[PDB]
Amino acid sequence: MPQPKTFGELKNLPLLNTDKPVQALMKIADELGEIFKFEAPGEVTRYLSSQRLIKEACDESRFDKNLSQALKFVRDFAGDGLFTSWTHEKNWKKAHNILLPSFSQQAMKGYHAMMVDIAVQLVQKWERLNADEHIEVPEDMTRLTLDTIGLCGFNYRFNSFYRDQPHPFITSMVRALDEAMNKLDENKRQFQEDIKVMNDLVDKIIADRKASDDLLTHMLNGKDPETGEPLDDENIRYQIITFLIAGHETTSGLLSFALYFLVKNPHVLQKAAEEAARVLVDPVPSYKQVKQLKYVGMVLNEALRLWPTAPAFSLYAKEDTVLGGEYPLEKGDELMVLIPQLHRDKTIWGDDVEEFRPERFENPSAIPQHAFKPFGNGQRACIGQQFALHEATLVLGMMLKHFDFEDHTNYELDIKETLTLKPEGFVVKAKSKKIPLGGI
Ligand code: HEM
Repeated sequence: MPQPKTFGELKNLPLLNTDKPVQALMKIADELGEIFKFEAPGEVTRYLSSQRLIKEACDESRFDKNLSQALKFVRDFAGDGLFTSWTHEKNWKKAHNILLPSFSQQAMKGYHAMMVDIAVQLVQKWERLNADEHIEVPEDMTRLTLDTIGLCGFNYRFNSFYRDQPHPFITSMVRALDEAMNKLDENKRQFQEDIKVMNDLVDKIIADRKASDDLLTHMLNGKDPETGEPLDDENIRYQIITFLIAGHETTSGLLSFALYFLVKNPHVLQKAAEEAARVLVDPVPSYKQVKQLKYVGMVLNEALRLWPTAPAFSLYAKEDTVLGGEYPLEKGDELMVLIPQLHRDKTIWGDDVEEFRPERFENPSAIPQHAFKPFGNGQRACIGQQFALHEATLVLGMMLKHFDFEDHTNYELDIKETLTLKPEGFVVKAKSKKIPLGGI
């Protein structure tokens, strides 16, 4: 098995000593191929890049989700919520069983009005810009997703479009997330009561609810079919914090990368815009109209192919096994799935992997199993997938309906890395088509 440069007792660690470790890992994957070993003090893992090896890794009888160091740091505030819990923890299966149906495609009909509420606020903000102004894309997309998850999650309004200093909860959460990633002594005091700012607000809202079909309502009314137990108030709080953590920046990034790819590819933009104009015939889009935005959905999947915004997930071997008939693994050995490399597997996608061509997704069932995994794998895959895609499709569709866009700076893609991926600095100008935008 190949391995990049080691640095004594530092091992490969110094190689991640950069702002952009995943893109660095992609270059290593370019050099070393489909699998390479990567070591740090106390650690070892194997990065997989090919559909061939990744399909085996996705076999749930053989491998299960691993809590990476990043997830263990996030667990200090996300607790035993779905995202940061072991599959074998009682609370994982319990919250999973309870929440699954509330995250189905069917369930999206119930969140649609609230999603529309925030989407309309975004579009009006842009309708109301003067000629001398431009849009900060990922910044506005993050306002949108945070507010949407807050509203659909626990019927709470962060009112991010009424501020440029975020609601104190957002500031604390963002601070906490950033601290947890930087760990990979005043920081410690700040971390502790950012945690406290988060728990305080969420606990309060839960307590107030005690004395509407959103999520929180589902969680207060849910019983796990296996045990017959409901979730306790502490876990509910962790789940709420979890939806925000896992959902806000992944989804914001997707919207940002899609708009980036659209303005860099005017022919696709025009085709996407034509669909939006034909489909979204009402001042407020309906749930069914969003489902008819087929090409918009393809644009989104092709953005996730090139830059999956949660670009790596970790697995461990349940038992001794041999990977791909050539790499023996022991129980507990770790693997990392490098999603952006998987999505550039020429043997699956053809040689033009770097090109933005949404038409690749014209026939989704033509895509081999485990070739496309922006939402992770199996029972530990993203529970928010339908929610994320419905939000992004609704919002992108509305953007395309209501504005023409100008890449006025000729933006140079600069991909910032945290827990997630984002096109940092991406800005555009939006000229309104002056089309009625209505009462929800
Ligand atoms: C485009 C947007 C999104 C992407 C690309 C994404 C990606 C992912 C990935 C890759 C995982 C697996 C992590 C791992 O295996 O360690 C995951 C898990 C999860 N995500 Fe998403 N996510 C997105 C949006 C959302 C949203 C909007 C929500 C909630 C509203 C959400 C909630 C969760 C939860 C609760 C888990 C843990 C599920 C479990 O293990 O039971 N995500 N996500």
